[PDB]
Amino acid sequence: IDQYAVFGNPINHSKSPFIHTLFARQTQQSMIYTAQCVPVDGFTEAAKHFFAQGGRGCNVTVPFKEEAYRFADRLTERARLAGAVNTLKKLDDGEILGDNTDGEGLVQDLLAQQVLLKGATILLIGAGGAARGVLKPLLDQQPASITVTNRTFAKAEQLAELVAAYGEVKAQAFEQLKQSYDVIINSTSASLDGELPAIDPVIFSSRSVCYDMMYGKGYTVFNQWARQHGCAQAIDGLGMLVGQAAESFMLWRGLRPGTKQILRELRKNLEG
Amino acid sequence: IDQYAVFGNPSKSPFIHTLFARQTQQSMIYTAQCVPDGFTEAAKHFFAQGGRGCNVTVPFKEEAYRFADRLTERARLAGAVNTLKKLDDGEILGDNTDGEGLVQDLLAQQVLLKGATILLIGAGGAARGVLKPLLDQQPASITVTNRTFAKAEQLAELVAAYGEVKAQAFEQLKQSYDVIINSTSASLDGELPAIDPVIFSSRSVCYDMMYGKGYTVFNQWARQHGCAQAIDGLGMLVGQAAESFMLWRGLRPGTKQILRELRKNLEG
Ligand SMILES: NC(=O)C1=CN([C@@H]2O[C@H](COP(=O)(O)OP(=O)(O)OC[C@H]3O[C@@H](n4cnc5c(N)ncnc54)[C@H](OP(=O)(O)O)[C@@H]3O)[C@@H](O)[C@H]2O)C=CC1
Repeated sequence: IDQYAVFGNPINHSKSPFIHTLFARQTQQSMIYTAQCVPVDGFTEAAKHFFAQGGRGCNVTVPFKEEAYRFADRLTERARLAGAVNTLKKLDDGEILGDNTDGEGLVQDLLAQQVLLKGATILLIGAGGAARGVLKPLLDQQPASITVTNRTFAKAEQLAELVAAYGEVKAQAFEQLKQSYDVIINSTSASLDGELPAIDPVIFSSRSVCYDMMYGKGYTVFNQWARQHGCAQAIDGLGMLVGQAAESFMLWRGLRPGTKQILRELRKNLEG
Repeated sequence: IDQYAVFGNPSKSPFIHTLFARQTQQSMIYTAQCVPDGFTEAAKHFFAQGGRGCNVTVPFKEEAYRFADRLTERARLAGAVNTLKKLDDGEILGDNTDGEGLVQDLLAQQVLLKGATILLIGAGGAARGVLKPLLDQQPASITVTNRTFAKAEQLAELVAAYGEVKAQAFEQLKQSYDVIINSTSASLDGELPAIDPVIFSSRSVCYDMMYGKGYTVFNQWARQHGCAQAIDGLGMLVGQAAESFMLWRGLRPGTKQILRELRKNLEG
């Protein structure tokens, strides 16, 4: 029985165990997955011992994604550009492969919502770690372009440079934005009372698809705002979560499981 | 879904309980939580959010003992708690399953404890936690020995009323026993307790709370004097886990399957 787990601190709000337990039951795999809380500076050592007792792979959440990045012998290209790792896997030869499934998780979620990125104009709001981790996979879907935006133009351009070798990626400050986009993806954080960054509503259109990485009961404040100006379809990041997990499950084992059932289940509990 | 966990500073419990979960088709999740502040705080919060029970690793077993609203006979005697359970009335029950795990492992290995002569090497927390359960099996006698005699004598007088129990220093041990149980740490430092191997006989059953790949240091030593059967503590670990699982779910899970899986992980 292969062992898998999720290392982080804290782990109280981790859906991974619940998620991967259901995938294993749907695809009947001889595996176990558990949540292991680890001391702020004990990930490296905690990780070493894990692969010793028969650990085949594991997810890494805050705040060990960067430390895991260094811990991995070889990193996938998507992980290299991401600068962080959320999925480790001990290969057959012995070494440990680092990877990041954020991007693909987003892409597979979009496809599930019947959103095609082929030849589309994409607007990525924000340029932090979340935004960084989704670029490459978005580009691979071959869109017309991807525009990265932040309040400060500086941080937006740097990010666009890093992935310039995979597609058409532009950068612009929020005050510059003056056109609509086919698909808007928000990676920024909003306050608990619903205050969003100062972005001109020109970005939205009647045919625009809006995807917000945040999720919760009903619609997110960002999606509600998109709908006030025309948004044709609003989606939250709950699918992305189930997606990225699904991608890790595929990586270790070799079969992508059905999220439909799981995503639905996670949402009922979320709405409860 | 019912939430369970294990609190500790550094475990196999999550793996172990998750398998019991599968086997018994129990809708529950078992996680490994960090211990900041203190256990008491983490614990209050844990049950305050819906947790139904948890395991406690060293050195929080004594603090878990105080955290419990009501203790079980075996927990009170052991002086420590490795298992906490929230009852239907909101009260938190504290119990200690280490001794029952040892006993069941021994019985599973076809070892007769009733009317047997036993030598318990050590007088720390591990020894104290297994005395009551051993005494309930009605052995002819239990000899508590420890490097520092005083502590062995104090432990023997503490449970004198529950059965035939006497203490002796290592130097005094000059006779063989039916069952020899090693509860000391000596092995961690790669050392053996200063005891004359005469204690081992060809009929002797040696049980070491320690476990690992191959035979333990203490058991290799027992084998150097023709013991009848040398056993490690892996069965104790799986056994204490199972008792806690029964305490929380009302059903008892199978230990063979799990014990064999863990054994495979140890052997490379
Ligand atoms: N395998 C593993 O990784 C794990 C194993 N365990 C088990 O749990 C138990 C926890 O120990 P616990 O009893 O609570 O610890 P304590 O410190 O409370 O007691 C240890 C006892 O062992 C005796 N002892 C220790 N070292 C020596 C030595 N070199 N020579 C002779 N006697 C010695 C001590 O005698 P004195 O009173 O004279 O000092 C003491 O009575 C251990 O026995 C261990 O087997 C626990 C966690 C991990």
